[PDB]
Amino acid sequence: DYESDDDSYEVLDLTEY
Amino acid sequence: MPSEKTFKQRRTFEQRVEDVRLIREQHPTKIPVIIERYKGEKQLPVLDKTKFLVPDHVNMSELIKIIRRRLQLNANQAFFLLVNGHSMVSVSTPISEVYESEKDEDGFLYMVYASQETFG
Repeated sequence: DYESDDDSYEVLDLTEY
Repeated sequence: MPSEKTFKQRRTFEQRVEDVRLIREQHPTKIPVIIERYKGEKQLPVLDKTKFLVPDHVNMSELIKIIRRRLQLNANQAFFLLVNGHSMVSVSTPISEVYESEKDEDGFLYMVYASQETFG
């Protein structure tokens, strides 16, 4: 997880297909 | 940002332009979007998502579904995403087309969110 913060982030917090 | 106070306490306008520059460089397949609760009626909870990076091929209806679930809003609880301040809750469109339609001055898209589109 990461969600909303900084730089290399996965902000939608999911792996797309 | 989700554990801290309201989004401006984390990042300002020009620093969001730096976010657009960094994200367009590293992952251009994802779309830069900002999200904020409606200031006129703070009825929905302080689950402050602040922004999201949406894959080009996600539908606006699918974005609504993940964001409604991340805000913990059950089917009986009223919810709306207001793109550039106006509702698109019923629309099936891919997020890139919604983006190029409503993209603001420095390459980001805005979504205000609310329990109702206006109140005061």
